[PDB]
Amino acid sequence: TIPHLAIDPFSLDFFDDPYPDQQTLRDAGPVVYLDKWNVYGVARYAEVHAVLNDPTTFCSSRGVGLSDFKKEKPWRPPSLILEADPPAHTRPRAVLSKVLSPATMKTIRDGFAAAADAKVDELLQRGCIDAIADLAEAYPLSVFPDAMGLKQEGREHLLPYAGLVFNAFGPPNELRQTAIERSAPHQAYVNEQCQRPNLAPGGFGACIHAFTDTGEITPDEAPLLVRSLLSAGLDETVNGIGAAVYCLARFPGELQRLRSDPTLARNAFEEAVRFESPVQTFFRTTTREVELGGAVIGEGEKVLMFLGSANRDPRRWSDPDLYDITRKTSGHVGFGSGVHMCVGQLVARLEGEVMLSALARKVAAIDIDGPVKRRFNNTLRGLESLPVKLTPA
Ligand code: HEM
Ligand SMILES: [Cl-]
Repeated sequence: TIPHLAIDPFSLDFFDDPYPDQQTLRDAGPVVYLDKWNVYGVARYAEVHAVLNDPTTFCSSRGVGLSDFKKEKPWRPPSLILEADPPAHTRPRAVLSKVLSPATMKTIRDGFAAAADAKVDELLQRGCIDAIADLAEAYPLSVFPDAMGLKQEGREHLLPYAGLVFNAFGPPNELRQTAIERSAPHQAYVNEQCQRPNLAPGGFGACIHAFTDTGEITPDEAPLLVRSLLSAGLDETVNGIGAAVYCLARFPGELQRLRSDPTLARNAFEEAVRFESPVQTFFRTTTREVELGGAVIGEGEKVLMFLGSANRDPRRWSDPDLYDITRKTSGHVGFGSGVHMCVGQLVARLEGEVMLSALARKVAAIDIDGPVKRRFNNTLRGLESLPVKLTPA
């Protein structure tokens, strides 16, 4: 009663144009089996949302990648937050919630906004820039590592470690194996910077250690929690910002709208997160036999949630493939949903908004002026290079 499909959602051919295959996955049925990897898939909005919000049956403590931690050893010690279920998840989640709090956003908003304005003006002096290297990547690298309190030495390891994390959620294909193999220098840099003497006071990493006084986390838990913030955050925001510029380049009406009302910058970024879904997929593992979309799934089965597909499901979204900066994005699952919803979402929206605000106020046109290249990752969708010509306002 369950349709078996041969689509490999982690194949380069898939990454290059996933949307036809995502309609095939949605329309085949509410639950599919992927014979290439022996996992269940859900690609419609309603089932993805249901799985995300049913953590006791669809757990994360057995890994949110293909690998099942009950069967194989994780390639690194499990995240205390992403790879945990309630109640073990609860206290590290509260710490990160507070470290990346609304109140915290007040402390960094002016520095983050200033860097974004400065960068767009710098790029407007240039003309043809790569919207990935020069902007999507350059801007987050100029604000987040400082906000973490990271030292200068070794930052060259930061993007490699992020790309490795998200490749590692994937199946054991060449992308994953290449990433994991000879990754020890990236792991060694990160693990060393998770130690308290290495984190500048007042930054995110030092504030995590300062919570060890409260009884919420123990001193030995703090370095792994800091690791979360050296794992998440950078790559997804990079891809999301690069996607926004791309959409603003491909939908010029929406740039003109945003120019006429820069207070749309925040929803413009949220809509870019829905439209691109920089985090395409996460896994759950079933804790029991469960009925989902009429199919009975056994215990200990991997379930692949297509977040990006769920964000373009026409059963939920009008004109899902159109970028609409006045769309009401509420309910999109590009940040997840339920107990695990992105705890770093205020930092991403902040970086995204202030960059889109900078563009809204200083830029009149964004014209693609060179070969566009995709960046391939088992979990993340984003561009490798986007040559554009910025016309000053
Ligand atoms: C556009 C940017 C981002 C996207 C698309 C994104 C995506 C996601 C998603 C889909 C989840 C839920 C994972 C799951 O349910 O298994 C998640 C959780 C998480 N995110 Fe983000 N994220 C972004 C930015 C950030 C930032 C800026 C940070 C840190 C400052 C961050 C840190 C985390 C952490 C630590 C978790 C684990 C939360 C938990 O398990 O409760 N992310 N992210
Ligand atoms: Cl590590």
